[PDB]
Amino acid sequence: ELQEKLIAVNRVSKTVKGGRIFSFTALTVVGDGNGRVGFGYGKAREVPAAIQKAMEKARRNMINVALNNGTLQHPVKGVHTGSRVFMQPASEGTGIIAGGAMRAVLEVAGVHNVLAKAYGSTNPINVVRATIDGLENMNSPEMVAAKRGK
Amino acid sequence: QQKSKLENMFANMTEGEVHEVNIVLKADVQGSVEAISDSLLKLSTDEVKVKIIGSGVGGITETDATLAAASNAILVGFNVRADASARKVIEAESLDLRYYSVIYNLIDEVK
Amino acid sequence: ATVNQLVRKPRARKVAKSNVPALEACPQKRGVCTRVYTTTPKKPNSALRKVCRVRLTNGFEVTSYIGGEGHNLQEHSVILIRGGRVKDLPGVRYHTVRGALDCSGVKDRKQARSKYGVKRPKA
Amino acid sequence: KIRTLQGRVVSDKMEKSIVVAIERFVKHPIYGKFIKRTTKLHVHDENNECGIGDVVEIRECRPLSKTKSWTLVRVVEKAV
Amino acid sequence: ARYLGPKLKLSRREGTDLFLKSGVRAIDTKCKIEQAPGQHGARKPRLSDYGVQLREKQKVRRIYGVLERQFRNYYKEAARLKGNTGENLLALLEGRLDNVVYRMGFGATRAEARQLVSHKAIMVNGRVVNIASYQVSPNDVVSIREKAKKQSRVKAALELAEQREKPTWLEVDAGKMEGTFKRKPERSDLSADINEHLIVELYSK
Amino acid sequence: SMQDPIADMLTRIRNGQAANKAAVTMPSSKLKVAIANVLKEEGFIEDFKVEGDTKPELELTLKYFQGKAVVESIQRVSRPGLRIYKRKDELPKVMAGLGIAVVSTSKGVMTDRAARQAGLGGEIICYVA
Amino acid sequence: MVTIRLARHGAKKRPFYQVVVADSRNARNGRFIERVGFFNPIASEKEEGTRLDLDRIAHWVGQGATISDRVAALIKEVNKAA
RNA sequence: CCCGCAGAAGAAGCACCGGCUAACUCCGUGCCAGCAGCCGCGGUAAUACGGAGGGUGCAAGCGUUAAUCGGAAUUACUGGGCGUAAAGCGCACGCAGGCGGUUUGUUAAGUCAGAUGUGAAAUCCCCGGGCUCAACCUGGGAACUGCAUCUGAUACUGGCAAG
RNA sequence: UAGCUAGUAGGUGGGGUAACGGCUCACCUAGGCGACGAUCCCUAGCUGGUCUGAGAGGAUGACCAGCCACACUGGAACUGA
Repeated sequence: ELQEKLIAVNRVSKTVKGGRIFSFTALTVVGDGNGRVGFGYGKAREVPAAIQKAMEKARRNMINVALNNGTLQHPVKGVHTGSRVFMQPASEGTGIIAGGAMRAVLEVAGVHNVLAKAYGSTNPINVVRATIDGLENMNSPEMVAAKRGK
Repeated sequence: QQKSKLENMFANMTEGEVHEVNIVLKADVQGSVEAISDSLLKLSTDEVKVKIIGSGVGGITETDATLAAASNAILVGFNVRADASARKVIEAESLDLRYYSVIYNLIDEVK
Repeated sequence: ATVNQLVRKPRARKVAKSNVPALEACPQKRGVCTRVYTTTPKKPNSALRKVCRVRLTNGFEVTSYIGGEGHNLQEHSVILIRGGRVKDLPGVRYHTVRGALDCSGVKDRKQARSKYGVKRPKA
Repeated sequence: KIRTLQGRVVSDKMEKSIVVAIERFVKHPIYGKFIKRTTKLHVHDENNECGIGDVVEIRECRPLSKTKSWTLVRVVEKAV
Repeated sequence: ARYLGPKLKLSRREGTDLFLKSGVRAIDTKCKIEQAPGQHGARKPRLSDYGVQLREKQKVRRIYGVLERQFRNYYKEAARLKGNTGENLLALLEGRLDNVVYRMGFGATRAEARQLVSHKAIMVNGRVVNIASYQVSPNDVVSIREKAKKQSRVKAALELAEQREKPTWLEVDAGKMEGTFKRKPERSDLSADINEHLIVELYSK
Repeated sequence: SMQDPIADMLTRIRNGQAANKAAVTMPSSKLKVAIANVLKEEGFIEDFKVEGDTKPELELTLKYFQGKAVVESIQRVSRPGLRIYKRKDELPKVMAGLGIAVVSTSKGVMTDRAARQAGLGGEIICYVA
Repeated sequence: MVTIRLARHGAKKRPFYQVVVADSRNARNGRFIERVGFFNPIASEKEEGTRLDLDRIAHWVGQGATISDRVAALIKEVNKAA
C-alpha cells in the first residue's frame, strides 16, 4: 500500500577552498492509492543516501485529496514558484497520460484518468508542489455542503 | 576513372603540359560520337591535351550549356539546333555555338 | 495586451526562413562541383575535411560536404546534393549524395549502407 | 414594406443624389470585440428633399446609375 | 507481415511466458528465461520510464503476433469506440480469428492458429475465411471444414486444450469439431498481468 | 473609474474575504442589487441589504464557515471593453457544475443552472466558485 | 434538358449507380439539381438493394423532364405498388 | 470465386544502440580517418568513428532529405509580459477612436428565444449494410459552429426623452 | 505607397443592350473614393474541403465535385437560343 517512487536525480556542486565536492538530490512522491498525497526532496553525498531521506520526509506532511470514484471532482488551476499547472477530470478517458515530473504525483494519488499539460516552467522540483497545492485548494461536492445547499 | 588519375603516381604533371583545352560535343546520331571522338583523340599531342566532356545523343540542353559554363569550352555538334531554353543561356553568358555539317571542317578547327 | 489595440493591428508571425537557400520545393538537387577543397574544422575540433563549391542548376553557387572516407569527385561529372546542415567547416549548409548519378559510394563499408550509397554484397 | 437600414444622410447635395452612412454593431470573429462598422451606400432622391443633419430610411430598387441601387422613403426630424 | 524468428527471444526480452512454446509440453522447466536478454543481458534490470511504456506494447504485440502498422489501427479503432479505450484494445485483439481459433483449442499455439487460418481450413457460419484478422462478433459459429478434419495437428491441440484455463466467454465443444462465440469477453476474464493503461499511454505523446 | 461598478463589487468581495471583514459597504443600483440577490439565493453571501433614499448604500454581509472564505473566487468575465454573450447550450459551467455563474437573461438576472432549465440565456456577469 | 439519370460513384469492377435529376449538358458525376434514390446492380438476394421514390420523379415528369431507358426500366422493374 | 495436383518448396530487408531514446562488448584507428538532429565524440582502454558479435525498433518496406502543423503558453482571442532578463513614448494638453455613475419611461439596434428558408453532393462524425476481413464502397441520421427573414422576450449594452 | 479620380460623381435628353445602368453620347452641376487603408506596389484562381491541433487556430486549395478565367501571343467580329 505504500506505493512510492522517485521522479529524478540531479548532481550539484559546492566548490570549497580545496576543490569541487558534488552532492546528490533525489525528488520523490508517495501516496496510498486513494488520496493522502505527500512528497520529499532532501540531499546527501551519495545517491542511495539522498533517496532514503526523500522517501523518509515523504511519510510526514501528507494531506487528503478528494476524488469522485477514480477521477477528479472538477478542473482546477494551481501554480508554484514559476510553474503553472492546469488539469481536467475527463471521466475514465484514455488515462494517466503525462510526462515525467507530475507523472508520479497523479498515479500515486489514485487518478488513472486526468490530463495534465503543465504550462510555464517545467522544472522537476517546481512542477511538483503545484499539484499538491492545486489538489489541496480543490474542494469536495459532499463536504462543501456546509456552504452549499442552505 | 580511378586508374587514369592514379596512373601518374604524383600530385601534378612532371612538366609544363598542364595547359589544356576542353570541348563539349553533342551529335544528333549515336554512331558518330563514339567514332569521330576516336579520330578526335588522334589529333591529341603531348604539348596540348584535348578531351571530350559529356558526349550527347542529340541536340542541345540546359545541363549541356551549364556544362560548358563551368569550364570554358567550345560547344559543337555534328548536326544540332538550339532549343528555346538553350538560346537564353547561350546568349546571356559569353559562349560559342558552332555546328558543322562535315567532320573534316570540325577536325581542322579544333586543331 | 489590450483587445482594442490588437483589433487595429493583429498578431504578427515570423516567416521562418528556410535553412536551404536552394528551395524550389526540391528535396534533392544537382550541381557542377567546380573545385573540391580541403579546409580545417571549427574552433573546438581539429581535422581535414573534403568540401566542394557546387554550382547548382538553378544558378546559385553553394558549398557542399562530402561524407564517407575518400572520393572520386572533382572538376566535371555532375553530382546530386541531398542537403541538410551539419556544422564544422563554416558556411556549409548542404551534403553531397553518394552512389547517385556519377558519384561513387563508400568502398569496403558494411554497416549503414543506405547512407553513402553502398550496395548489398552477394553472400 | 421591404427590409430597411438605419443609416444617416452625411452628404447634402450631389445634384439629385444622396449617400447613406449606415452604422451597425457586429462581433469580431477572432477577438470577440464589438466594433462599429460604417456602410456608405448611394441612394436615389426626388424633388430636392432634406439633406445633412438627418437620418433617412432606405430600401432596395433598380439601379438608376453606377452603383446607386437603393431608394429613400422617410426621414427623422429636420435639424442636426 | 509475420515475425518468423525465434519465439522464445520475444518471451525472454519481455521476461514473461507468451505461450508460443506451449504445443505439447508446458510450464518451461528448461528455459534460460530473462537473465541474459542479449549477450550483455546479465547487466542490471534498471530501465527508463519511457522504455516500460514501449515494453508493454511489445508484450501485447508479441503475444497476439501483430505488427505496429496493423496494431496502430486497433488503438485508433479502440479510441473511437465507446467506454474504456484500454478495455476496447484487448477486446478487438481478442475478437481476431486466429486467437478465437487458438482459444477454442484448434491450434496448439497462437502462430499455429494463424497458420491454420491462412490455409482456408477455418469456416465462420459455413463460409471459409483466409484472413486471421477477421473480427468475430456475437452469435458467430466457427469450425474446421470436412477437408483436413481430424488431423494430428488439430486433434492433439484439442486434447491438451482441456488442461488450460478453459475460457467461459466461448464454448469449447470439440464433439463435432466446431466452436461458438457466446459474448464479448469481460475485463476480469483477460488482461490481469498485462496492463492496458501502460500501452494506452504510449500513443498520447 | 466608476465606469465598471459591477466588477468593483466582485473585487469588494475578494478583498473582504481575504481581509476577514464582516460588513462591506458600497453604492447601489438596479443590476447591482440583483447580482447580490443571486449570491444569497444559491448560498454564498450571508445576506444583502440597502439603506438610504437620495444615496442608497449596498450593505453585503459576508458568510464564513471555516477560517478560509466561503467563496473561492469571483471574476468579471464580460467587461465594458469586451462583452461575452451565450445562447442556450453555449452557457459555460464552472468547476464541473459546482458553484454558479451569474447571467442576465431577458426575464431577469439568473444563474447558468437556472438559464438551462428555462431554456434562455444572455449576458454572463461573473463566475462564483 | 432536365433528365433523370444514373451516375457511377461506386468502385472499379464493382458498380454502384446513383439515379439523379440533372441537366443533360452536365457531366455524369458533375452538376445536378437533386438526388432521388440509388440502384446497385451487384448486391445480392435480400430485402434492400433497389430503392426509388416515384413521388419525386413523377413531379419532374410533370414539369417536362424525360426518362432514360434504364430509369424507365428500373421504374417498370419495381413497378409502383408491387 | 470454387476444386484438384506437386513440396517447405518460389519469397526479408533497412535504420539504429553516448544522453535525449527502446537497445553493448571486443577489435582496429589515435584531434588521424570520420561521426553529428541538439549538447558534442576521436590527440593510444572510443558502449559516440570504422569493422565484427550481440541487441533493439520496424517490415516489402526501412532511412535520409524537403515540406506544413504540433510541441511553441515562443504573436499567448481562448492563452503571455513590460522595476532589475528582450519591453512604458522625456512629459503634457488633446481631435478621431475606445469606454462610461445613477433613476424612470421608451425604442428593440446589439443580445436571447421560437419558426421558416437556405448553408449542393461528397467528405468528417454516429448507427447500419455489401465486397471472404480490412482499405474501399454505401443507406439513413447527425452536423455544416453560418447568414437572412418573420414572430416574441426586455435584464444588460446602445439610441431617444425627462431626471 | 496618403492623397486618388473628366465619363471621373450625379442629373436631364438622345442613342444603346435580350435586360437596369456613364452602357455610350450632347449639355448641365462639382462632385466621387479614402485612415473602417483609397490609390499604388508585390504575390495569388476562389470555395466544399485537405493536413495538423484538445479546442481555438494555423498551413493549404493534388486527385473528387461547384463557380470563374484561359485555349501559340495580341485584337476584333460573325453564325447562333
